[PDB]
Amino acid sequence: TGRPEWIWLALGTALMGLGTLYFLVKGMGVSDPDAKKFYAITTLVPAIAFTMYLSMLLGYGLTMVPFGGEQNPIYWARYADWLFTTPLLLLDLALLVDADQGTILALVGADGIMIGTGLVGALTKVYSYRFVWWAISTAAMLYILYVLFFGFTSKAESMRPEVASTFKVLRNVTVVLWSAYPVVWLIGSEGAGIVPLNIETLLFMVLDVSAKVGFGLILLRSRAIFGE
Amino acid sequence: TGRPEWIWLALGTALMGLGTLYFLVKGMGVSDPDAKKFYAITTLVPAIAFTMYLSMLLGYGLTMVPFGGEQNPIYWARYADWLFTTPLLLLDLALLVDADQGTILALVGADGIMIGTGLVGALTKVYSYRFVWWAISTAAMLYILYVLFFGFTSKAESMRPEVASTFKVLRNVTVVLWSAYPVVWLIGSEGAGIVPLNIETLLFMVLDVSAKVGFGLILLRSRAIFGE
Amino acid sequence: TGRPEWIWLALGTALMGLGTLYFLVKGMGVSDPDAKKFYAITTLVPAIAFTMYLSMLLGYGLTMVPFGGEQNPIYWARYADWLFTTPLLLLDLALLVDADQGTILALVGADGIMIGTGLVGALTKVYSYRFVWWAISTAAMLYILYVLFFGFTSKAESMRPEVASTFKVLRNVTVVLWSAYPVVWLIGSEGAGIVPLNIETLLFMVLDVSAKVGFGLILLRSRAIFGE
Ligand SMILES: *C/C=C(C)/C=C/C=C(C)/C=C/C1=C(C)CCCC1(C)C
Ligand SMILES: *C/C=C(C)/C=C/C=C(C)/C=C/C1=C(C)CCCC1(C)C
Ligand SMILES: *C/C=C(C)/C=C/C=C(C)/C=C/C1=C(C)CCCC1(C)C
Repeated sequence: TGRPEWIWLALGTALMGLGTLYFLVKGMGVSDPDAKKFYAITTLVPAIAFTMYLSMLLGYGLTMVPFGGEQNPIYWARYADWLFTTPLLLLDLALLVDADQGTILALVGADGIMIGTGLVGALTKVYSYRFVWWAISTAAMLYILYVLFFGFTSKAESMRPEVASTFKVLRNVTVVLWSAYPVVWLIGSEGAGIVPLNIETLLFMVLDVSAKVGFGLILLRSRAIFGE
Repeated sequence: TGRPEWIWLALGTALMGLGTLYFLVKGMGVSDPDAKKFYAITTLVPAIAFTMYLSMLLGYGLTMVPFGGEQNPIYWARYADWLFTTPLLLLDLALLVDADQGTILALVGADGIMIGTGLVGALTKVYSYRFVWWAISTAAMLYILYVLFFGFTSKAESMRPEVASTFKVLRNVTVVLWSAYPVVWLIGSEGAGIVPLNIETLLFMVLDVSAKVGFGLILLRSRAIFGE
Repeated sequence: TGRPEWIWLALGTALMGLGTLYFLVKGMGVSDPDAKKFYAITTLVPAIAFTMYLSMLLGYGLTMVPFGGEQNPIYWARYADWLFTTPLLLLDLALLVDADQGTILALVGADGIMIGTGLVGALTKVYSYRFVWWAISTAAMLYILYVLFFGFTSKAESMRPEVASTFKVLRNVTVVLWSAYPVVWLIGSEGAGIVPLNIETLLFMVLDVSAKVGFGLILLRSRAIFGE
């Protein structure tokens, strides 16, 4: 339940808060329109994560879900976080490669399904069913990764070489980090429970900070965010 | 409760899933920007419906609401579905006639009110009050239908004849199908309960598949989605 | 609990409904694209508020929250209202000064955090924690007010003098009214409880009608909404 993992929740809260402040201050020295958008998007991501990590730390974002004949602690606040932060991260990537509206909607929509079905799975009372939702959510994730490689990368090359290289790195970072989430879910408290909640929380914290703060540091330090 | 109607929920799940896959594959042979948008929007609709129909089939999207001195089974997942799919359908229509941002916001906003108030009515514990919400939701629906005829049709004519004819058909399809929803709600388990949940579920399934898959088939088979 | 304050909820419901109808009818005599947007945005605000005020009046938007060792009545419907109406009001201001996408996203995002954290605070079971959320929400509000003065006003001056003057008035109206909300929350039933729910409801009603209907009357009566 909500106790051993408190340290990872506290560290997550602190790291997201610090990241938000760093991006906020760093963005003060920016007036370029396009550069503005990237800062706005990128700073909102850890700001949201900060509030949800704090909600979990304080116990608000935690609930008990019956399944497997047991009362299992489930941090639902994560999904509220991801619901808004994952599409924002996708928007950063899309804006970078100047994706068309159609592809953006496809990505945001698939992302919404990924998080929504993940939440349904996390709160499902029938054990076996939890994995059905996991599969559907994973399929949505694969769709997103597909678009990022066969509907994005190809266009990034048709853009400025500075944009292409920054997109390629952020793209690779996204694919590696995002793909780890379903694995942690599958092995953790929400899934088969091979890994305890304490360790599951630690894993998500490392992933979240990297996917948000790490991702943001790479993007906001790049010249790709400016139109030159 | 959740049993007799299982067959309609299973059929709905299957039909939405098949529709989503068909649109997904069909869209692979498309590269045109504007055509892209229509495929993205139209494929997301049954994809979302698929997840919610499955949630109902598995029992997750079902809840018990006390009213009329009874414990009434209410499938709340429908509203989660409609909250996102109805405005997407409206966006398809709006994009088709190249509606201005102002009208799109008006439609999306009215739609949000329609579904939101429908949900409030569906979960209201005071019988007589349920119909007050039904009336407000219906008023919002009438607003939407009004705009589609006196704020859309008139412009579709000012566009390409291919767009005008496809819009006219989809418009007519929308008006006929959407108008049936409040009637089913009024006579079904959420309303006066003249029709049993089993039959109510069947009716919504026929309406949903037609309004989503049927609607999509007409749109995506049209040349109106391309700019020529 | 839900009784003495019924009159303020009924008055709020009536005033929001009347405002919505007035804006609806007034907007009929408009065809200008940009003018359209302002009417669509501005009419949706009181329309949404109307539904939520009615939900509170009927008892649906009310819930009991345990804290301070007591069962405290909390009208959660307010946050559902504000979640959608505050960013819409910000959009009116942003459209007026032709703000760039980056700033709009920053405002909408900060607003989402403001309302979200306010809701978390309103439903928190640990008394002292409620004020932590209040502080975070207030910080988000201050960010919004900052942008409206150092990221908006400066640009409004670079626009038509009619737009600048209307923005300045609406800006001032927004800053004064919005700043009162955290104070009412802090002194009312959601906070330290120095003011009874009855009076708290009255205060929010006066603020809401002014910030929505009053704000709208000023905007929609202005020539600033037209491009000339
Ligand atoms: C800041 C957070 C980030 C970048 C979060 C990313 C989350 C995902 C890619 C989550 C994916 C999931 C699945 C593919 C299946 C099971 C449910 C989820 C939600 C863990
Ligand atoms: C895929 C789903 C579609 C096109 C659904 C459409 C739903 C409506 C037009 C629903 C309308 C309702 C009312 C007018 C009043 C009562 C509540 C609703 C939600 C059944
Ligand atoms: C129609 C409603 C309007 C313009 C509402 C405005 C609401 C705010 C500025 C609310 C702010 C809050 C805080 C700064 C802290 C405590 C929580 C709130 C939600 C009362």
